[PDB]
Amino acid sequence: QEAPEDLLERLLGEMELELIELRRALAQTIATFKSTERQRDAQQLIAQRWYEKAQAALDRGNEQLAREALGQRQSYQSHTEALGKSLGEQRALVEQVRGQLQKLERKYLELKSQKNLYLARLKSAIAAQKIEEIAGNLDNASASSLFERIETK
Amino acid sequence: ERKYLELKSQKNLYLARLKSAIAAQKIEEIAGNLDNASASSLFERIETKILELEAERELLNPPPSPLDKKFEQWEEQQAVEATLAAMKARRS
Amino acid sequence: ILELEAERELLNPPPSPLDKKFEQWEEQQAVEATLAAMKARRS
Amino acid sequence: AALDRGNEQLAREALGQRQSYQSHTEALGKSLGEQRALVEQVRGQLQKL
Amino acid sequence: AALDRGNEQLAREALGQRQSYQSHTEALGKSLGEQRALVEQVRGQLQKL
Repeated sequence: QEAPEDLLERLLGEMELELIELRRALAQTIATFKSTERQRDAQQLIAQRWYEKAQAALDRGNEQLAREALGQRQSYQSHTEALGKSLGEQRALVEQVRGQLQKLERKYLELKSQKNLYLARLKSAIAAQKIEEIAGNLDNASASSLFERIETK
Repeated sequence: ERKYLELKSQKNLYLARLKSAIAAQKIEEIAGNLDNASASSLFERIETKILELEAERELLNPPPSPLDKKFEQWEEQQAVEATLAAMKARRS
Repeated sequence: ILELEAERELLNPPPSPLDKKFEQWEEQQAVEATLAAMKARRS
Repeated sequence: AALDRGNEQLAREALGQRQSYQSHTEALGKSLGEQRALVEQVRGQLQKL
Repeated sequence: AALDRGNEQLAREALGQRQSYQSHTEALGKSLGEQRALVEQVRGQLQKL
């Protein structure tokens, strides 16, 4: 393997490439939600416009005109009722995924936090043994033997 | 026409969950490594290497025994007190 | 346009209905409390 | 001079505008105080050097 | 200033938000203390060397 500390950088780098991928993907979900929201608003306005004439049709006793008008309205209502309900469910998906995203960000940053604090102990360890490696030589008849052999000389 | 447009409507809304799913597992794929002794093993193996190296120093430089810790600690108290015994008496 | 505006919404989270309530609440006392001093200082 | 003579609604609108300036005022003023510690200590760092 | 004047429900929501920051605060604060022992001992390791 590579120096897995380098992988810890690139592997977190992969998350950086994919964290934005989730970031862009989530935005696409929101775009559809609002776009679908408008279609509901437009339909009810037409239904309201039909109502605005049903707000004046049965007046003066033209009931049969109102019956035909309201009959047309139900089509828009049936479109309105069906379209409106689909919007509500999508909210749970966008809300939870943002919570999924928000939870991940702290985990990634918190995960990255321990990277530097923990990597230091590795650097300390290599020096700790290596500094004591040849340091241990000059005592206890290893290079103290060089201190002692020439004393014997 | 409504069926086609309505059918096309779910295309984008539904396709998003696929893109979310691939990231969801993949982001948690290597994320799950660094915990639970997968790449936390990289977090732990080198901790064991840290344990490996520190033990080397302990053997090569034997730790002061609880005796010599007692010997050194004992003499300190008299050393401070005896020195302070002179000070509490010299310039009382 | 919907695509780009959503990007701003995510990158700059909208003030929640809570902080809209918090900010709106403090404004009324802020105006009233300041005007409370004015309706009393130079009544 | 606005609420004088009983023009309260004018004062309410005026004071409402003021808070914007105050909010600018309150935020701006605090940032000044902290910068003093930096300039004071660095001069001490310089003077000591 | 929230529960003042009797707006308790506002305070409940506010304090509920605070606990999240507190939970972040409590967890973050403890991690700092342990790191002190490592830096202190290693300096002693360095100084002795």
